Amino acid sequence: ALYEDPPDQKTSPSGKPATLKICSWNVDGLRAWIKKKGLDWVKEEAPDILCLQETKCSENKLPAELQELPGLSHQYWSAPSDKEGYSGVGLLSRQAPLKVSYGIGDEEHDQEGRVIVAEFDSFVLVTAYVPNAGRGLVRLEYRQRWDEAFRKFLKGLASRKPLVLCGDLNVAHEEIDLRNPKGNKKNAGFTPQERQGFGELLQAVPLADSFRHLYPNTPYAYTFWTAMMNARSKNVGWRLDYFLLSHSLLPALCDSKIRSKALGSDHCPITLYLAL
DNA sequence: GCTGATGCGTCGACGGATCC
DNA sequence: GGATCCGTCGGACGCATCAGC
Repeated sequence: ALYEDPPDQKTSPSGKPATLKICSWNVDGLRAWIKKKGLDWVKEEAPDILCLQETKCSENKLPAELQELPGLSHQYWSAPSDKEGYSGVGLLSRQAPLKVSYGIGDEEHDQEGRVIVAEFDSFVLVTAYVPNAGRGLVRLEYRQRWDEAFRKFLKGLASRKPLVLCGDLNVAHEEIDLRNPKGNKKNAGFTPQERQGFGELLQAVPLADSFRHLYPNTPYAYTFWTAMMNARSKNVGWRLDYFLLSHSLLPALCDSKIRSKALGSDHCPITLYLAL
């Protein structure tokens, strides 16, 4: 029922040590999260790259603390065009990315502030906040439109350069990736359609599920728990937040964590260790 | 202009039907 | 009544907007 994450494995299968520490994290409000001491946690995790989801902040109103980070000088933000207070991703890197695109190059799917590409010397990092399917599955057909457009996008981008996809992808792939699989076959985030899109993306590109690639049988491994019904303490959660790697990066994979003791948000941080 | 009130977006506990 | 399968619904958040001062 409860979960304890394994010790950090900082050496690749080949014995090579880790060189990249990417940490992604849905903050459920960037200003509330900072008020909840989120960055004191981040400073201790000391990532090379910090990716953020559901910032719900405009580049104007960013808190000041976001400056007091001397290890992640290069910070790239992203918000919905229409209206304040929704969605919105961030990406903070220690070193300057060669390039920084935004969105998946598709007018329909870029208005909401969900995707940030970031090209590096040996790979490209995409951090995402995939559109939720919504209560009542009222936004479910949008999400399918998006799934295929995002699959097609990333497939292309992994042609050109090894791909690291991370962030809240808002589906739980298998029954194992959530606490209550049956009572949610029709909930946003575990529909047949959401689950098959992900499965399709996993192999069409192709991408590997960093965590389940090293811990393919370990359940109760959760990145999100709801805040209505005591779920986090009881460990009733979903695995909504991923690291998907091109198979080329698989020999470089040291470990993939789920830092479940870190509060600040209804999600918890997930860290990737890649030896590049 | 300030301040709370109400809203929008983001599911597991409970109870009722059913076959045994 | 007890096991399973399914349907509804109160309820927590962080944000914005808006009515009432």
